[PDB]
Amino acid sequence: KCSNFFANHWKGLVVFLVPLLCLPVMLLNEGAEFRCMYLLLVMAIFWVTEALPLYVTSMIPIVAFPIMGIMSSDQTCRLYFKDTLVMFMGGIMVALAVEYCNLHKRLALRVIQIVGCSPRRLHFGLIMVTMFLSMWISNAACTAMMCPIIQAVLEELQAQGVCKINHEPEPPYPTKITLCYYLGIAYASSLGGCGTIIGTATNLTFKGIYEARFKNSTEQMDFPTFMFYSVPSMLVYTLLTFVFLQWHFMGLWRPKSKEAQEVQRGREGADVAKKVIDQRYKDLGPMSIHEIQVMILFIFMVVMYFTRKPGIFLGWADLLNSKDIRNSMPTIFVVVMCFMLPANYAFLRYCTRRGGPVPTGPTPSLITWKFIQTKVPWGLVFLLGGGFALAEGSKQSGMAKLIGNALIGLKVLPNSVLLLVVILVAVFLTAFSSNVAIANIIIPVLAEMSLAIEIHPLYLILPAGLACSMAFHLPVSTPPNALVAGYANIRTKDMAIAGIGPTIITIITLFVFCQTWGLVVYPNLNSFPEWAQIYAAAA
Amino acid sequence: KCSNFFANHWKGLVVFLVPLLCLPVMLLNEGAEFRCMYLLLVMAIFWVTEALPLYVTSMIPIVAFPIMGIMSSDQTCRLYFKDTLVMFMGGIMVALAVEYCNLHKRLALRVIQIVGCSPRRLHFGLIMVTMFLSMWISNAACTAMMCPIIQAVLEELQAQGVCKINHEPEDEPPYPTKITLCYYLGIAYASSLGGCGTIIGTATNLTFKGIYEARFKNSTEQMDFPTFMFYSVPSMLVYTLLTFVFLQWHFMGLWRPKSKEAQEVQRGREGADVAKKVIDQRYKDLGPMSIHEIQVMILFIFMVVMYFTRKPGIFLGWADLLNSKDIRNSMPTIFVVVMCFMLPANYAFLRYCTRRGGPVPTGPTPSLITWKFIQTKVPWGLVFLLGGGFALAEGSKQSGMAKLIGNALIGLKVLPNSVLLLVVILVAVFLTAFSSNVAIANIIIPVLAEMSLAIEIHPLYLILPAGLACSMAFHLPVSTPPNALVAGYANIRTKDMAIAGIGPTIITIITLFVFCQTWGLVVYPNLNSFPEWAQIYAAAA
Ligand SMILES: CCCCCCCCCCCCCCCCCCCC(=O)O[C@H](COC(=O)CCCCCCCCCCCCCC)COP(=O)(O)OCCN
Ligand SMILES: CCCCCCCCCCCCCCCCCCCC(=O)O[C@H](COC(=O)CCCCCCCCCCCCCC)COP(=O)(O)OCCN
Repeated sequence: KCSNFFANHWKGLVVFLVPLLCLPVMLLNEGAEFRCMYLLLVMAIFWVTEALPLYVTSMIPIVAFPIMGIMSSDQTCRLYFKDTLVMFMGGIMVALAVEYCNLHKRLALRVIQIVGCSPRRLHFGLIMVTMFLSMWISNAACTAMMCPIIQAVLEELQAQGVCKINHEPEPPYPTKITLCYYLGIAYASSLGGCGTIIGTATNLTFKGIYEARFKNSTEQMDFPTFMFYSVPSMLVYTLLTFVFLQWHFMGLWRPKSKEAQEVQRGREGADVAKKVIDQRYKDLGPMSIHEIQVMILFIFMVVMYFTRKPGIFLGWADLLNSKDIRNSMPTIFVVVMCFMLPANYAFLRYCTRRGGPVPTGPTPSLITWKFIQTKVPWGLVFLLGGGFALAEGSKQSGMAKLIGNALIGLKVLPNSVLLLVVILVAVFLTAFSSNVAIANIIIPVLAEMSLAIEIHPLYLILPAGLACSMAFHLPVSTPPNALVAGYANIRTKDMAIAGIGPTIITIITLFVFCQTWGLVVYPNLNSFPEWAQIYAAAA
Repeated sequence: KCSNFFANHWKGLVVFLVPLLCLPVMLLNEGAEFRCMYLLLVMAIFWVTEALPLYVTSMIPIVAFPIMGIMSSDQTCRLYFKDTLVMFMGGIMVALAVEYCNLHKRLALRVIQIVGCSPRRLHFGLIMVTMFLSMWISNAACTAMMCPIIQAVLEELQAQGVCKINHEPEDEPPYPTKITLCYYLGIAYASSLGGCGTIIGTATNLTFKGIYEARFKNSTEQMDFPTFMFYSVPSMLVYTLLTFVFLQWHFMGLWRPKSKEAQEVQRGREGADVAKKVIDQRYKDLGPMSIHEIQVMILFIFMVVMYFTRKPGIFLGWADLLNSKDIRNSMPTIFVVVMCFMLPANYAFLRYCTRRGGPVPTGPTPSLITWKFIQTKVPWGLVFLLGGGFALAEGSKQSGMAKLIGNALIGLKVLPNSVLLLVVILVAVFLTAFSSNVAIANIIIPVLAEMSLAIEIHPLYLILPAGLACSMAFHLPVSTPPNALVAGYANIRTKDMAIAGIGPTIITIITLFVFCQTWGLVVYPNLNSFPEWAQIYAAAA
C-alpha cells in the first residue's frame, strides 16, 4: 500500500517539497548572492532528478531574475538565442538537408563496400562510419540512421542459417553477436560526438560558458583549433573500444573459445551472403544532381569554417573588418541557398535545348519548410539559453566569489591528481543524468575554483567538458543507450558489464593526451597566464 | 519560350533577377543608408511576391548586416528573440492548454447559446467582443486568446452542415474557405482597430504621447486618459461597423441575393430553430466542469488580470512596487506556462491518506499539458519572422536610413492645410505596411512637430491623425503581429489578405480625415487657431 505511493508519485513530492525546504538559505542571509544560490540549488535538483521536463525547467530564470534584483526582463531574454546557438540551429538544419535526399546511406554503403566482407571487417566498417557521421549529426539521429542496415544483414544471415539472432527459449534474450554490433554502434555514436563543436550540444555549452566568462583569453576554442585538439584522441580510443568489444564477445585472442568458432563459421560461406545483401541494398540509383549540389554546399560551409581567421594568410573576416562576422554568416547562408536553388535543371529545354519532355510545373527546391518544422528539437533553445543565463546571473550576483573563496582548500593537491578526480567526478555524475545538465552544473564551479587556485582554467575545463559525454553503463545515461536497448531487448546487467571497457579506456586516454599533446596544441597550459592573474586580482 | 515557361517558373525568375535589377540603387550612391535601402527593397519584393517562404526571407538580415558593415553578428542575432517575442510565444502556449482541456468547446457552446446560432449575428458579436476586450490589452494577446474560440465555433457550425471549413484537395496545407477567411481576418482587423481606443490599448499611443509631451511642455492642451478616450471612441465605433459591413459583402453575399454564399447563409437562417435544440442538448451532453478545466481557467484569469494591472496609469500597479529592475509582461506568461506543468490534472493521489472510499490512482498523475503537444502545434517560424521585424527596425535606425526618410518629408510644406493632412495620413499608412508601428511613429512624429511649428498651425492638428494612422496595417503578414498570428494559425495566403485589406484602408482613411476636422473641434476648441505657447516656441526656434 503506502510503499508504492512513493513509487508512483515521488516526482510530485520532489516538486512540492524542495522549494520549501530550501527557504532557510534565502531567509537566514541577506545578500543577493544567497537568492541566486537558492535558485541554483532548486534548478540543479530539478535537472538531475528530471521532476520536470528539462526544457520547462530551463525557463525558470526568466521569471526568477527580474522578481529578484539580479537582472531586468529584457537582458534575460536576450541572453537566450545568442550567436553560437544560431550556428548550432543552422547546423541542425543543414544536417537535415543532407538526410533528405539520402546522402548518408550512399556514403555508408560505399565505405562498407570498400572495407572487407568478413564479420570483423564489417564491424570495423560500421564503427568507423558511425563515428565519422556522428561528427556532424546528433547522436540519436546517427544511431537511428545506422541500425536498419545491421538489422537487415542479421535478418538475412539468420534466414540462410549462418547464425542465430536470439537464444532459444519475456522477450527473447539476444545473442553475443547482436549485442556486439548494436553496442558498438551505440558506443561509436557517443565517441564520435566529441570530435567537433557541432557534433553534440555539450561542446557548445562548455565552449559558450568559457567564452562568456573570460572574454580577454588569448587561447581560443574556435572551430579549427578545437578539432585539432580533439581528433587524435577520438581516433585512439575509438580504435581501442573496437578491440575490447571483439575480445569480449567474439573471442579475438582465444582460438579454443566457442565465440571464435562462430566467427569462423561466419567467415566461410556468409561473406558472399552479406555482400549480396549490401550490393542489392545499394539500389539507390546513379548519383543525382540534387545530391551533388547538397554535397558541394556542405563542403563549402566547412571550408568557410577553416578560412575565417588562420594565421598563415589573412582570409576573410579580416578583409571584412568593419564588424565581427563570427561563423553565423556561412551557416545561414547555406540554409537560405538551399531554398533558392532548384533540383532538376530540366527547364533549360525551353531555352534552345532539345532534351526531352518539359516540366509540368514548378521545380522543387533542395528542401521544404515542413520537413524542417517537424524534425528539429526546438526545446534545445530553452535548454542551452537557460544554461547561459544561469551562468551569467551567477557571475553578476556575486555567488562566484563566494564559492571560489569557499573551495580554496584544495590547493594542497598536485595538479595531476586534481585532474584525475575532476574526470572521475564528471564521469560518475553523468552516469545518471543528461550530459547538458551536468555540464551546466559543473563548468562554472570549475571556472571559479580554477581562479581561486593558481591554475590555468582551460587545463581543467576542457578535459572535464569532454568527459561529460562518456556514458556507457545505464540506459538512462544517454539517449542512444535507450534506443539500442529498445531495439534489441538488451538487459541492463549486460550493458553495465560491457561498459567497463570504454570507461577505463577513455579515462586513461584523456588523462595521458591532455597532459602530453594538448601542450603541443596549447603551449601555455602549465603556467598561470597574465590575464588570469588580472581576473583573480579583480575577484 | 512558350507562355508556360512564365506560367510555371516565374518565381525562379524573380529570385534570380530582382537582386541584379535593384543593384544600381547601391552602385550609384555612396553611403551605408543606400545599402540598407537596397536590402529593404529586395526583401519587400520577396515578401509581396512570396517567391520564398516568409520564414526563410526573414533570415536574410543575419547574413546581410555583418557583410554590409551595418552592425555586428552578435548584435544582430540578439535583436531577434527580444522580450516581446517571448511574450508572444508564451501566449501561443497558454492558448494550446485551453485547447487541450476542451475548455474552448464549452465557451463556444455558451456563446452560441447566448447569441442564437446564425453566421452574421455571431460574426458581429465576436467582432464587437474582440474590439471591447482589446481596448485594454495588447493586440497580440487578444488574437492569441480568441483563435481557439473561433476554431470551435466554426467546428460547431460545420457539424450541422451549414458550411465547410476547408476546400477538398502534398505539403501545401488546405486552402481555407470564404467564411473561415471572414472570421479570422475579422478578429485580426478587430484587434488592430480596437487597439486605437485608449492610451493603454497599444504601445504606439504611449510612444507618440510621450514624444509630444517631451517636446512641448507648457502646453495648454492635454492628452490624459479621459480626454483621449473622449476624442477617439466615436471614430473607432465607425471604423468597426463599416469594416464589418465590407467583410460581409466581400466574403458572404450581403447586397447580392444571387450570390451562392448568400443562399448558404439563407438556408442556415431557416433551420436555426431546430439547431437551437441540438445545441442546448449538446451542451448538456458535456458534464460539469472538471478540476482540470477549473485550474486552467483560474490561471488564465490570473494572467489577464496581471496584464491589465501593470502600470495602468490610473493607479499604482505592481510594476512600481518592484522597481529594482524593469519587469515586463513576459514574467506572468512564463509563470503560467511553468505552473501548467507543475500542477496535477486530477487530485486522486490524496485518496491514499484519509480517503478510504476513493480508489488508488495506480499510475503517475498527468499534468495540465505535455511537452510533445507543444512541440507539434506551435508554429516556430514566427520566431524568425517577428525577430526579423525587430532587427530590421533597429538596423534602419543605426544605418541612417531613418533620418533620410524623415528628411524626405520636409518638402511637403508647400501644400495647403487640408491637402497636407491627407498626404500625411497617406504617407503614414504606406510606410507602416513594411515595418513595426513604433519605428514608424519614431521616424515621422518629430518631423511633423517641427514642420507644424514652422508652418504656423496647432501641432496636435497634424500629430493626432498621423499617430492614429500609424496603427492602420491590413495588407501583409509582416505589417503587424496579429496578421502574422492569424496567417500561422489558419493557413492564409498573402494574396487573399492583400486583396481583402483594401476595404479597411479606405474606410479608416476617409473616416479619420472627416472626424478629425469635425469632432476634434468640439473636443479641442482652439485646434483651428494657432495658440500663444506655440508662438513662444516658434519664436524660440
Ligand atoms: C519572501 C517570499 C518567499 C516566497 C517563497 C515561495 C516558495 C514557493 C515557490 C512556488 C512553489 C509552488 C509549488 C506549487 C505546485 C505544487 C505541485 C504539487 C504536485 C503534487 O501534488 O504531486 C503529487 C503528490 O503531492 C503530494 O503528495 C504533496 C501534497 C500536494 C497537495 C496539493 C499541492 C498543490 C495545492 C495548490 C497549490 C497552489 C499554489 C499557488 C502558488 C503527485 O503528482 P504526480 O507525481 O502524479 O504528477 C506531478 C506532475 N503532474
Ligand atoms: C559589390 C556588389 C555586390 C553585388 C552582389 C549581388 C548578389 C546577387 C546574387 C544573385 C544570385 C543568387 C540568388 C539566385 C540563385 C539562383 C536561383 C536560380 C533560380 C532558378 O533557376 O529558377 C528557375 C528559372 O531560372 C532562370 O530562368 C534563371 C536562369 C538560370 C539560373 C541558374 C542558376 C543556377 C546556376 C548558377 C548558380 C550561381 C550560384 C552563385 C552563388 C525556375 O525555378 P522554379 O521556379 O521552377 O523552382 C524554384 C524552386 N526554388
